[PDB]
Amino acid sequence: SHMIIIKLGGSVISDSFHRHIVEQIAEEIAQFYPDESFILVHGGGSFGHPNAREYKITEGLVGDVDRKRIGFSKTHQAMLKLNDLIIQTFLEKGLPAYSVSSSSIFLLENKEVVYGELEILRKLLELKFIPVLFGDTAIALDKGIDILSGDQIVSYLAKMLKPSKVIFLMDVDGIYDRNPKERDAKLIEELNVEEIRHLLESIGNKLREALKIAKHSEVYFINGKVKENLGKAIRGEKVGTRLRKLE
Amino acid sequence: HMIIIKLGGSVISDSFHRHIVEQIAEEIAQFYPDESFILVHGGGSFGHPNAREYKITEGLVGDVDRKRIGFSKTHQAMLKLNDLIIQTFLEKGLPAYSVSSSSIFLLENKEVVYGELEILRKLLELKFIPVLFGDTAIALDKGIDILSGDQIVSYLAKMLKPSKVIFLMDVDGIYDRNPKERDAKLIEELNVEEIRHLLESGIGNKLREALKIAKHSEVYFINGKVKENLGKAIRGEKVGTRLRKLE
Ligand SMILES: Nc1ncnc2c1ncn2[C@@H]1O[C@H](COP(=O)(O)OP(=O)(O)OP(=O)(O)O)[C@@H](O)[C@H]1O
Ligand SMILES: Nc1ncnc2c1ncn2[C@@H]1O[C@H](COP(=O)(O)OP(=O)(O)O)[C@@H](O)[C@H]1O
Ligand SMILES: C/C=C(\C)COP(=O)(O)O
Ligand SMILES: C/C=C(\C)COP(=O)(O)O
Repeated sequence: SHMIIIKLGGSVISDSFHRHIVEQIAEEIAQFYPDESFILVHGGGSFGHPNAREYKITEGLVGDVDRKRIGFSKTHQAMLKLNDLIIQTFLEKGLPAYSVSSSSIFLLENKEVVYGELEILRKLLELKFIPVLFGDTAIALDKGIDILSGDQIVSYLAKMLKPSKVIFLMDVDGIYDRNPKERDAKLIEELNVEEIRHLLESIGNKLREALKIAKHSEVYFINGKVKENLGKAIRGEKVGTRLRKLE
Repeated sequence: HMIIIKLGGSVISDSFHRHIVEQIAEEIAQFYPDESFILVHGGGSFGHPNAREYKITEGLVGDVDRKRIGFSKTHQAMLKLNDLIIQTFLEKGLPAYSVSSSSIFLLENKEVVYGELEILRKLLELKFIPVLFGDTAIALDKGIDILSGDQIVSYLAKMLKPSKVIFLMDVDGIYDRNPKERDAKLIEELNVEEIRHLLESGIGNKLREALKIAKHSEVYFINGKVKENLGKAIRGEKVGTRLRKLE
């Protein structure tokens, strides 16, 4: 199954669009298209988080339900705008990135995907297309509405489609000790389960979802600012933090 | 209890006629939330100039890479038009939500042979107004194709079985011949025999799809550029062309 999932962070695409960044990921992906299939998932940044926390989407369909539904739709549109920005950046570089609305195929419960539709994603990957999903608002079976993050989408896609690897693009070089902003913090080039539990005792949700994904595919945590990193993660070279498939 | 409203391409656009969209929004607001509504708006002056250029109807033939690029660009333009329509609906207080047609529907022979409607069902249950659009689509036979709103509403009528399906067109309804031709008379009560005659001698596609929708729901053909025409069509009053449910 020649397929790799790539999670674009929210801080590597915005804070304002980072066009040169997305150009770099597109240039790096063009090295393997179309022999290797690729799925991308991008989060919020100056688009999704403002409207998501302004209308209290995570609160659910409680209180003023009409305003909550209106803000639900508004946040969906605001995320579609940034998705269009990314799609145009990918199309200018010759990559046939196709937008797939996350809220149109996924249903939520306990901030997790309990219902999904993936035949369209398979048909896109088969026809040498590159699907682009996003952390979105979503319908939740428990609290009416919720915020479906990109990590949960990646987890569901890893459990179902079973990619060869999942590569997270973060602002730091990878999984560090304590906090990367500290003066002393060594990069974990080889991350395992016990280390993940150690850091979880004290990100956080990302490491939980990574522990879940490692059951199906390898996981990479690489710095998205460096262009050559992604390729090194696709070819399997030593870069950033690597969590091998569980045995 | 559910009403499927199809918005014609020559109605909403051809360029964007925002005033008539506000008019339609008020018309539906006169009934929300006593009834559930599914909107389907055509291509208009957004998806037509792209699909007619890139020849998406020809399929994945010739320059397949350029065809994929045009696929994605057409989807993005349709998303832009859908964003305009949904913002217009949101300003009127109605909670309209975007549903990408290419994310849940698969095509073969210009017809939906695979669909996903659970998210649509949950949206209708939570008092939302799902808005779909004539969109690019993955065709199982020719790779890529153009899924029109008529096929969308046909599949949705076969599946969800709404109470009635109202087509907003540039004309007052179905005429015994071309409305451009003089002495044109508007058919008040439409039946299968007149449809057979009009087909045996665009509009023909809409008649073909209405013949299939009539087995599940009552069809209306009214002028979209006239406000009250919608309400009279929802209240079952005499307006435009009326196609009773088959028996
Ligand atoms: N041990 C650690 N390893 C890695 N990052 C750490 C660690 N401790 C703290 N951090 C901080 O966690 C932050 C990671 O941000 P976060 O997990 O919220 O994701 P993001 O960039 O917002 O996007 P996304 O969730 O879409 O990937 C960084 O700013 C980093 O400094
Ligand atoms: N017998 C007829 N009755 C009414 N309109 C007709 C007839 N024959 C042709 N037309 C015209 O043909 C056009 C077909 O447009 P159509 O494909 O329905 O647009 P859309 O795809 O946006 O719904 C209509 O604008 C209509 O004016
Ligand atoms: C609108 C969705 C948001 C802000 C969450 O997505 P994430 O950044 O967790 O991928
Ligand atoms: C790009 C979508 C198209 C061309 C379909 O438009 P409709 O027939 O629904 O008006």
